Amino acid sequence: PFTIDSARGIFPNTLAADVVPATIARFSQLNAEDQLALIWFAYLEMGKTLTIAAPGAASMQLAENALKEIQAMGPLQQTQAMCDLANRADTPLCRTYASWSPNIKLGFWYRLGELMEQGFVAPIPAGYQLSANANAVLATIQGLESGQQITVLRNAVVDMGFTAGKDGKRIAEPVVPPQDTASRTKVSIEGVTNATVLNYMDNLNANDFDTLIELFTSDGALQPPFQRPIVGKENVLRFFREECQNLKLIPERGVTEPAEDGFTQIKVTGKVQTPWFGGNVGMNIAWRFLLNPEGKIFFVAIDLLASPKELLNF
Ligand SMILES: CC1=C(/C=C/C(C)=C/C=C/C(C)=C/C=C/C=C(C)/C=C/C=C(C)/C=C/C2=C(C)C(=O)CCC2(C)C)C(C)(C)CCC1=O
Ligand SMILES: [Cl-]
Repeated sequence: PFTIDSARGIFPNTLAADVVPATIARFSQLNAEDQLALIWFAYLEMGKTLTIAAPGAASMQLAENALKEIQAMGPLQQTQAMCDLANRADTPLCRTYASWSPNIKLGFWYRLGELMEQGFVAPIPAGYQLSANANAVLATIQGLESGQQITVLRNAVVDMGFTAGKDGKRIAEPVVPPQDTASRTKVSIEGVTNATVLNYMDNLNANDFDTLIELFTSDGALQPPFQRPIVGKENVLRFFREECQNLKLIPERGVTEPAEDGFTQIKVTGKVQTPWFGGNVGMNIAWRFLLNPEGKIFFVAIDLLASPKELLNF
């Protein structure tokens, strides 16, 4: 209950899917062309059983100029531009890309994948063979659960580009209006009646970020899977608005324990759906909350779990 960074250690039995950042680190070592080929390969194979939702209209508008610029290039330049993004080279295109929210980056690559499939953007060279390190990276990816697979792909996408500066422009999709109160569903969690946890889940499912933020302490933090804590209400609200629209949280069961100094620690396990895949991918998730004596959230971590065997009382 003292520091955010120490609270990271609550529920240390929870086995997170650290194969995800492991695999991203291996991927990040590869030659840029192999990075692009490997994701092409993974995207094509995954597409046989899983369809990516179309990017939103607003997103596509925001990425349109950059997409047009690539589409107007000769094939060798197209391939160079894509390599620049993978290498995190400092170029205008890479700086534009870095300014984008994850969804806009994903929609940019969704479009390029379609154009590559159609032959209008320089495809991976015909009969391309991956490097020794890259073939093994792809094999690991293809052995993972779908929820882990899509997280590897998102993390690879988000990592591309070049950030120069701390307070650079941030572009994101417009904020959706919260769901009308009448049509809202309420979660049920075995074992857990805690109103802060239930209101967390229900407000996020309603895209009601202004209500959700009011659950947190001023200094409180939210730790997304495999990322550092996001600290304080302004930064956490920013993250909700830019990155947390249209999720579906399906918490199943939890456990509630005392912590030092009148705090309460609560662990919930369940599933989450991203609007990119809807009901076709259910990620196995734990939430770990540390609530102060008044019930506000000092810390919440969201973990992608190593296997369904990590869900409580499988
Ligand atoms: C790149 C590339 C390509 C294309 C690639 C493409 C098109 C790839 C597309 C990949 C896509 C669309 C991946 C989407 C992933 C979404 C995830 C993991 C969301 C998780 C959300 C979670 C867990 C949120 C949970 C949450 C909960 C519960 C909270 O309680 C609090 C909020 C929080 C957010 C933490 C080509 C094919 C063109 C080849 C070349 C190439 O490189
Ligand atoms: Cl998402």
